[PDB]
Parts: sequence; C-alpha cells; structure tokens
Amino acid sequence: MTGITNVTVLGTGVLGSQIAFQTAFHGFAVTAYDINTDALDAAKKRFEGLAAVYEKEVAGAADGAAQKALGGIRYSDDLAQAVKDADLVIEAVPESLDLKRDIYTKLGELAPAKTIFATNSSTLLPSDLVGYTGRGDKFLALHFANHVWVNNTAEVMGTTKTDPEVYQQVVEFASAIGMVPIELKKEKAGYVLNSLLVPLLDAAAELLVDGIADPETIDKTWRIGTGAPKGPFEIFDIVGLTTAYNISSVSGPKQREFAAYLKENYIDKGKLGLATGEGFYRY
Amino acid sequence: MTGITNVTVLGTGVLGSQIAFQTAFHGFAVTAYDINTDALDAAKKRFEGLAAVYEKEVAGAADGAAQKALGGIRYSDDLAQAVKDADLVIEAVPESLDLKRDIYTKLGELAPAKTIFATNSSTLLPSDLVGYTGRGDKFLALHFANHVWVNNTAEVMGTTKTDPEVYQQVVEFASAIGMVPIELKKEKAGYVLNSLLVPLLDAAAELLVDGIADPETIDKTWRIGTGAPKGPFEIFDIVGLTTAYNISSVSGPKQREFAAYLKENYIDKGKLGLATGEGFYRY
Ligand SMILES: NC(=O)c1ccc[n+]([C@@H]2O[C@H](COP(=O)([O-])OP(=O)(O)OC[C@H]3O[C@@H](n4cnc5c(N)ncnc54)[C@H](O)[C@@H]3O)[C@@H](O)[C@H]2O)c1
Ligand SMILES: NC(=O)c1ccc[n+]([C@@H]2O[C@H](COP(=O)([O-])OP(=O)(O)OC[C@H]3O[C@@H](n4cnc5c(N)ncnc54)[C@H](O)[C@@H]3O)[C@@H](O)[C@H]2O)c1
Repeated sequence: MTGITNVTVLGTGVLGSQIAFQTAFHGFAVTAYDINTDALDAAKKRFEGLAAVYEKEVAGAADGAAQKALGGIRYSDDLAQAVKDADLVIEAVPESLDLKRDIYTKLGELAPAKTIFATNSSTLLPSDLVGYTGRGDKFLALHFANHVWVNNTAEVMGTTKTDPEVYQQVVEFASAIGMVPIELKKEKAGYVLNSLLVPLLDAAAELLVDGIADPETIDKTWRIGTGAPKGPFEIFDIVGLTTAYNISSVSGPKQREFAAYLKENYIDKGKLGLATGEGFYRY
Repeated sequence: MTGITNVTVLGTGVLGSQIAFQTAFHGFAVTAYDINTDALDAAKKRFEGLAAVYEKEVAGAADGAAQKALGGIRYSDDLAQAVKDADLVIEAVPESLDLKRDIYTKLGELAPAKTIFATNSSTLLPSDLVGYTGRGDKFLALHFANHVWVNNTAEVMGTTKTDPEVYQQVVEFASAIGMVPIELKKEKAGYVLNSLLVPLLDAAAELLVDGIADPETIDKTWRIGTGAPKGPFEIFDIVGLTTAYNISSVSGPKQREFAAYLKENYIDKGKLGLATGEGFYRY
C-alpha cells in the first residue's frame, strides 16, 4: 500500500519536540513546524537536548543513531510547505481554542487530501475542533505523555466522524514509533490515564485539605494498600505543583481549596516539586 | 505503667479471627468471643487455618511458634466473662447497626472502666456508635485490612470525644502486633485507603460501562502511567466481584450501572474473580 512516511509536527515545545524526535528516531521523515526562525532555533536546541537524553536512556540511540535522527529532521516556518507532502500531521500547538481553531482552518486548506490530522490536545475534545478541519473522517486525537521515551503510551481517540481505517493507521503508526497504543472507542475528556489519575489525586487532596491525614500517611497507605511504588503526593511532586495548582484552581470547590493550600504552603515558598528539588517531599 | 496486655476480640469471622490471631502471635493474652459453642468451634477452625498460613508465610511463625499462639487463645461465649479483665476490646461483629448497637450497650456495662473499645467497622462511623458505648473517651476505630499479615495497615480513627492518650495507646498496640499505624486526625467515612481506592475503581468502572475502553486497555494504561503493579480491574478481581457488586449497587447511578454490568456479565456466569479463579481475567 502506502502507509505513513512523511510526518509533520506542528509546534516544537515540550511535547511537540518529543513527538517529532521519537518519530524521527524511528525512521520517519519528520518536518518540525513552528511560527518563525527564532522558534525553530529553540526547537533545534530541544532536539539536541533530546538526542543527548536518548543516547543515555534509550535502546539503540547510542553510537550516533540519535545524532543521525537529529540530523534528518527538517525545519519549516511555512505551514503550506511544511505539510505539502504530509501523510500525517500531529498538532501540538498551545492549548488555546482560538489558536488551534486558526491552525486547523488553514491546515485543512493547505494540506493534501490524503493527510491525516491528529491533535495532542489534553483539554480540548476532537469534537471541539473537528469542524475547523474540513476533514472529519481524517481527524482524531493522538495523545502523548511527557517523557514519551519512558511513558510511551499513545492514547488514540477519534470522533463519530473518524474513519475506522484512519484510526487503525494511527494505531499502527503509534506502534511503529515505539509507543503502546491505548485505544479509546468513544470520546472522553481526559482520555484514559487522566480519567483514572485525577480522581485519585482529588481524593488525596481532600484528605489533606480537610485535615484527615498528612501527605506521608496518605502516601504510605496507598503504597501498602495497592503495592504502588509511589503515593499521590509523590505523584504531585512529579506532575509539578505549579501544574497541579493550575488544574485544581479551575476544578470543583474542594479542589480549589487545595489550590489555595498549594499556593500558600508550596508555590509561595518556591517548593514546586521534583523540578526545584522540593515539593511535598525534599529530594 | 500498665499498657495493653489482655485483648478481647468480639466476633471470630474472617477479620475477627485474623485480628485475634495476629494479636496472639505477638504475645498478647487473647480472648476470642462469639455467640455460642458452634460459633466458637468454627472460630477454632479458622485459627488452625491461620496458624498453618503463618507457618508458611509469616516470619517467626515456623517451628511451632504459630501453633503455640494457637494454643494460648481463650474462647468464650459469655460476654461478661470475656471482657472481665480486658485492657482492649476489638469489635469485629457483623456490619449491622442494631447488632453493633446491642453489643456496645452491653459491652459498656460489662467491661471494667479501664477497657478501651475499638471498632473494626468499615461502613459505620465511630460517631454513629460512640453513644451506645458509654465511654466516648475510650472509644475509637481500629480498622484492619483482609489478610492482616501482608496488608498490615491499621487505620486509627477516633471521635472528637476520644482521649488523646487512648489514641496513642492504640497506635502503640498496633505497632506491637506488627501493623503499620495509619493515623487519622479526624473522622472520615472510608478512612484513608478506601477513600483513595473507591474513586479510582469508580473511574475505571465508568470508562468500562460507557464503552470508552476495555478492562485490559484501562489496566495497562494505569500500570504504565503510574508504574503500579496492578490495574483497576486486576484490583476488582482481588477485591472479589461479589463484593464489588454489593458496594456498587448502593452507590451513585454510574456505579449502579456498573453493578448491573457485573451482575449480568460476571456474577451470573460464576466469574467472581480471584476466588473462583476467574473474573475480569482468567487465573
Ligand atoms: N505539556 C504536556 O505535558 C502535555 C501533555 C499532553 C498533551 N499536551 C498538549 O500538547 C500541546 C502543548 O504542547 P506542549 O505544552 O508540550 O509544548 P508547548 O506548549 O510548551 O509549546 C507550544 C509549541 O507551539 C508553538 N506555537 C505557538 N504559537 C503557535 C501558533 N500560533 N501556531 C503554531 N505553533 C505555535 C510554540 O512556539 C511551541 O513551539 C497542547 O495540545 C497540550 O494540551 C501537553
Ligand atoms: N470483611 C472485611 O474485609 C472487612 C474489612 C474491614 C473491616 N471489616 C469489619 O469487621 C466486621 C466484620 O468482620 P468480618 O466480615 O471480617 O467477619 P464476619 O462478618 O464474617 O464474621 C462476623 C463475626 O461476628 C459474629 N457474630 C454474629 N452475630 C454476633 C452477635 N450478635 N454478637 C457478637 N458476634 C456476632 C459472627 O458469628 C462472626 O464470628 C465489620 O465491622 C466489618 O465492617 C471487615
């Protein structure tokens, strides 16, 4: 047949760069798109960093293989040229409705008929975007996790409009780039992982904010009770407290009470979690 | 000082027997109370079984130590005699409000002033029972997990009335019988562990019932995403599907929809989980 060969990634931020690099590392012809030459310069820095991480952390990356993947990546700040022969476009632009709306409007026009579109969006449903694409049969979500080389799940989630054959092609692509395809059958805000994790972290937050128990007690209870390696608060530190704060602040009232607790006790003290070396725990 | 030495366990069922045995194994003077001689005969069978499990599974139980703990246990079907010199009474009678109400009414009268009372209740708050005890300062919850020798958490949870010194004595007792004391500061339905686990299992159930993803997909997502050894549905099988059914049937509407799903697809087919060798998974 034909299969996916040319992949364009829109956006070269934290996830955009990991997606493009993982994809290049697995032999696909990757184009990295971003808005201007300065953004593309930064993208190149991220790729060089990722090549270094892979050579130390990823099977098969040693002895120049990651550096070769680095060298094969194409850079473009011209959307029309970036997607001109694209089999797959993975959209990883900022989590902005209007910004994504603008992109898919243009993308739908500029991209050849064959091109499959996939959003990496965490908070926007593909149904919120499918309209702006102009090709609902070729639109779906392909959702990655930060540090794709280790957290290698790829959540595949389409709309009722998505073409079954497109879906399966994206599933095969995901396996081809070393991911574990997590196949959703219907749209769900938060996909699978976030749908499972948020309720756990919310329950932990509630226990803390209502003064039922301290973080350490809550965590050891979870590790002993389920055999899990890390408790909810260790997980908060990994997620990053700034991130947890933002998410909780736009959630229910109990979670908003947690946000204030984070803001007062951690964020305002510079204790942001694993990143700064200290959050609920000191590292 | 004095400390806890004489412990009476009320009820010799699944948890009553494990509590009494773990306590006897750690050198305390244990009396096992139950309603009649036939119940006490069954209790003795459970203890003999537990001694066997310990000798294979528990450090220090080999070479007759567990058999010696077995031999030291006293049996009583006379409540007054059973608690006559009790320092601690652990209540593990059926999860029946009126049945527990009846017990604490009598217990409060028959037990010497020194006696601390602790309920192992999963669904009834100590505040729902504290009134019937007559000694609110000496009443609190000490909540164990099935298979106490491996899941060795002991959740300690009192009322506003509970005496701080009693609480700490129960904490020390818990450590003395080889448990990890999980100290709650305020009453909370479900203590810590259940408070964390139910929301996770509910979210998994919702994903299943609404047809978002299958059990296997949901489980691998959790294991990969959090590094957990077992996913929600593996956990359901361990909990037991009959149990999950009962709990879900008296929960919210989404959970009740899950109960029906369990009833139709698993319970009615004899697939009850780990116990029967097959639930969501085949073992
Ligand atoms: N950050 C995460 O952990 C995470 C997890 C899962 C999914 N995602 C999703 O990925 C996307 C965000 O990516 P990120 O946060 O990893 O990187 P980022 O948000 O830090 O970077 C955004 C990229 O898009 C570029 N960009 C900015 N404006 C643009 C525009 N107008 N047109 C095209 N590109 C533009 C930015 O310059 C940058 O290259 C969102 O859909 C987000 O929901 C992020
Ligand atoms: N089963 C669990 O996994 C679990 C977990 C945590 C806490 N608990 C709690 O422990 C108690 C239930 O114990 P279990 O389910 O492990 O054993 P069980 O319920 O199978 O056995 C109940 C024991 O109480 C006895 N009993 C019956 N009527 C009595 C009465 N009228 N007066 C005194 N004793 C009576 C029964 O004969 C038996 O000895 C409840 O408080 C329950 O919430 C159970």
